[PDB]
Amino acid sequence: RLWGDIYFNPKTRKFTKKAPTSSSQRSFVEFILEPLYKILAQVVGDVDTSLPRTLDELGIHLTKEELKLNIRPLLRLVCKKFFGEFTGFVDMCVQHI
Amino acid sequence: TYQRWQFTLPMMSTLYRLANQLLTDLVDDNYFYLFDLKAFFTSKALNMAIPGGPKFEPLVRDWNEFNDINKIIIRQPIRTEYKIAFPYLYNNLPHHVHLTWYHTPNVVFIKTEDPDLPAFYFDPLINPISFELPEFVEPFLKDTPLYTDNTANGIALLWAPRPFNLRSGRTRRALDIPLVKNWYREHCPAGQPVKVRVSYQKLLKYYVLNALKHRPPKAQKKRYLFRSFKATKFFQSTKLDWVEVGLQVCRQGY
Amino acid sequence: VCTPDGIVFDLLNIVPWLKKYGTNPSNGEKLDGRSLIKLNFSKNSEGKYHCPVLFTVFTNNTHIVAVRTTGNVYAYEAVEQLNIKAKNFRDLLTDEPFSRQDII
Amino acid sequence: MYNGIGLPTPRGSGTNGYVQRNLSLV
Amino acid sequence: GELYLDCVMHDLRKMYSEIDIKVADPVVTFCETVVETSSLKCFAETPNKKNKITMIAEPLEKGLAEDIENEVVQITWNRKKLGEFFQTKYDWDLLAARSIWAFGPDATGPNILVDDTLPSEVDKALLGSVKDSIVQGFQWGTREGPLCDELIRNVKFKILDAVVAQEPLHRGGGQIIPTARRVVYSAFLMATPRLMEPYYFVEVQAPADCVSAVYTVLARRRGHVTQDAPIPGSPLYTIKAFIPAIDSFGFETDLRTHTQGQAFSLSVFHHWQIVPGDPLDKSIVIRPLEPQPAPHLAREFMIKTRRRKGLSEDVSISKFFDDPM
Amino acid sequence: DCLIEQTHPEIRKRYDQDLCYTDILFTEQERGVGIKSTPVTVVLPDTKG
Amino acid sequence: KHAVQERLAVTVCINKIDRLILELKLPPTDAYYKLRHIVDEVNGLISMY
Repeated sequence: RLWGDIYFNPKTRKFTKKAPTSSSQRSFVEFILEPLYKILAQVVGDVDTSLPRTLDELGIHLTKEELKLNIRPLLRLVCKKFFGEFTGFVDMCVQHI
Repeated sequence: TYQRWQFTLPMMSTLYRLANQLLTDLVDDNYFYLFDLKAFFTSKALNMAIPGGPKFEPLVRDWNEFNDINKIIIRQPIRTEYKIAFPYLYNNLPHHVHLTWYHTPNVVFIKTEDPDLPAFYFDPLINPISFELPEFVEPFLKDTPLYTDNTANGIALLWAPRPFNLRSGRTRRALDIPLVKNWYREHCPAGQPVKVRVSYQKLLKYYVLNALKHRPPKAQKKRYLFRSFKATKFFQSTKLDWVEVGLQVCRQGY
Repeated sequence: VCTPDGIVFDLLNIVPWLKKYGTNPSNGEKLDGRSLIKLNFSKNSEGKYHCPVLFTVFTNNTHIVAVRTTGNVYAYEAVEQLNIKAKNFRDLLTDEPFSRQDII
Repeated sequence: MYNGIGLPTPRGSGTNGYVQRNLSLV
Repeated sequence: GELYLDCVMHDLRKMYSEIDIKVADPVVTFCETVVETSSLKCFAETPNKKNKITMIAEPLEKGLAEDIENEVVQITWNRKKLGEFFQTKYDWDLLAARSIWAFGPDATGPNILVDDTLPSEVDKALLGSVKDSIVQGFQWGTREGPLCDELIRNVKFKILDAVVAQEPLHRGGGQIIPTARRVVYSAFLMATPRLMEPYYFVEVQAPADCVSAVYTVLARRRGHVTQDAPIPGSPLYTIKAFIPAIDSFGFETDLRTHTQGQAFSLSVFHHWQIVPGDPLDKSIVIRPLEPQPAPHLAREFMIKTRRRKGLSEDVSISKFFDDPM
Repeated sequence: DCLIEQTHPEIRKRYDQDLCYTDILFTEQERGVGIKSTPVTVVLPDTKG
Repeated sequence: KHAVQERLAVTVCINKIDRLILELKLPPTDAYYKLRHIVDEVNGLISMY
């Protein structure tokens, strides 16, 4: 249900192919891109203020020396801790190759 | 001791904004296509001169069929730039030649003039494109906003020139920060007079010679002259105005 | 006329030379005049030397081969492509058969 | 020495070594 | 390409040898075609003065050479299937569709060898014996090429006529093959021949303000622009063009130089095309170091290539005719 | 490079420039462009494990 | 075209998605539209060949 013109109705808790309101977000946008835009924006914009709160909310823990990295190594580190191993690639290659 | 610093990101954006008169407006490297160090090294080794670039002393200092002129199809001339770019193809004898970086993909980064726009915005420079879940689950990071006030600035610092691109570092010596090195590492602007145009070439020349001749520092037994002086009873120590000390230096030399 | 070794040169100059000196100019070794093999070079319509079968005009760069028994001269391409591949050893202009020793 | 024209060094030539293209070519 | 050969020269000088190696300037390979059908019948007769072959030459249909190359049609097929293909796509005659002997130079080469002698075709008890001999001659001719010792592209040779000598020992096979390549060359030269040079396909991406400069650079190099387009969702445009391969040397260097590193291009081989001239025009004066006008490129390429291989100076349309003296 | 990093625990990127692990030539490292194809053989897990 | 004609299975990976967020700075909906455009154009190229 996470691609295409499907949408989400949060009162029904169910995926509709018709948009619940006029101003609504597709499922891919609301479940995949939106947290991705929020992860990268909290990292590059708010490493000092509110990256600790966001890393708590995702469950990721970083040491004190890791938070002292510059933005590009820090972002690579946070995304390695969030996405983990590249199993989606391996699934894609197992199922279809 | 003043040896290490670490700054927050509003500090870095304020400093980056206040320093922009001295800084470059390039985001990627492709501006220096045949104007990088490696091009200048190759050019020096082949005794050829890129039109804006420095000129050096040459490094190297029969009837034949292979060189004959009846066999040549002169379609375009071979410029000197081509011989810098593909040095093994267009040169007989390339000695001490460096291969240059081929290409880096274009940074399509979009500057924001006005802060009242959202951070994530479709700029008019961009060409237009054209089963049940539990009640507890939500999208990840549903509480947090998409962007803050700091977001456009924080993205702006990713594509900034050094030392702006960092959060922390070691303090540097004041003299060791030239502040104009980037101005002569670019092309001389158009329409400038001859003396200024030549000036640019000489500054690049010295830049290329320091980069060639560099060998890494020899690990030696350091000695400290002033610590030896302060260990004696003959040297006392104090705190003075710079002008006061300067006057003393002038008087003592006399 | 050609020597068996492969040196080609004119009759009118060699014959008095053999009478005066028993030998051949190219080498120290002496050569009996009978051993000289006559060579025949075909002409184009314009008058240049060509390979009789391939019609290629002879140049200082072309590869030129003669058959000892018959004396005709072909571009090495024709001899190769025809005789070394197709395992006949007949001459191309005449059916005279030649052995591989003869090719020079 | 750009485009295979000019002195490899102007030093000891007695001149500055400035080179321009011939304007009277046809 | 330039980058490819730069890497090859790097390896050849530094790792696979220790040698100083001189390199010539780059040049391209050419091909040879005709634009017309041959004005005369072209006959050639063997040494044993009895067997005589006559051909003509004519230019193929335009999708067809591509079709043989892409291998949508194959010699492998049985004859009726082959006939069906030609009939179905190129409005081709049935008698013509029966007539196809092979393709040249290789099994999938863009040339066709065609029979066109119906009343003596019932000499197939004999002419079939000189099938393979003739076909080797065809292949050898279409690999060599009289005009510039290069491949012949996109032509069809028709045997109008045959006279054979019914003793197998008398004709042999070693004498039909050179006679075959000599008719091939005569038929080629009598149809008015042309040279073909490769054309590269070039895709550039650039900012908007540099696009005009791309138009400039191509214009100095006989290139022209197929398509000019923005890229959806990016601030960059894409220009697509064709350029001859001989004009491509240093093309990307000049393109990045004239646009401050912003334009970048990649070039790849796309198709063959006709060099603008009559290659056999003896009136044409070629001074040795100047560039040439567009009227006489073909002459100047042909001539210079024959020097470079070391071939003969001169070719005339009657070169391979048999001598009536 | 990402995959190798994941599989080999001690081989890491240098924080500022990337290792191009699979470019193993001094020419590809200087010139910045892939020239020659390079094989890797690794063992990877899926979502199941 | 070359992979299809050499008879192989094809799977696609759309790399460098940070360029959408950290360079072009597109709103997430327009990121969706651009990704959808790319997957459509690959489908069109395959159905051509």
